[PDB]
Amino acid sequence: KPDILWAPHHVDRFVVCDSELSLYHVESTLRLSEDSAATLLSINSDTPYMKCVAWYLNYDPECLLAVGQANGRVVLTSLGQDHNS
Amino acid sequence: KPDILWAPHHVDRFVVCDSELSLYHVESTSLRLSEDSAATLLSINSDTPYMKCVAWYLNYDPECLLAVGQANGRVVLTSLGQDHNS
Repeated sequence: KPDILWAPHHVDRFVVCDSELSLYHVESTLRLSEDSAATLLSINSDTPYMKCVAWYLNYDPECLLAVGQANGRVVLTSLGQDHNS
Repeated sequence: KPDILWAPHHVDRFVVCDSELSLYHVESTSLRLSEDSAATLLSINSDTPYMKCVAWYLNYDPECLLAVGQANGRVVLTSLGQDHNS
């Protein structure tokens, strides 16, 4: 069941949940809308065949979305290129 | 068989290959490679679990691209840098 998640602190951050996860940031004008353009930020497939999706309430660290495996092995990855999140 | 690789155009880029690929940039002095050197991770990705083979591009454009070839035989060309104008 694919779904799109929005950042808790950013209303212009777009996400997608599929076999290879991808993230995009909304920029005014892919062509999301007539006056909107979609530009991807980071696409990673570190958790193939996703099981459960969760998000963190805390502002930091950013790009905090939870990824779990079919065997119950959860992966906690941050999409933003943060050397010191 | 994990192996350590470096970028063909950048010398400050260091990579360690595993089930979860780690890309780091060398900065003067985070991983402390030497006494006066620190390496900061650029991104973390594990798009190729239980991988067997990998390679790298022969052109500066695009950069930060390495092969992701799993045991199933599928060849995945994934780029780890902040890809915007490939």
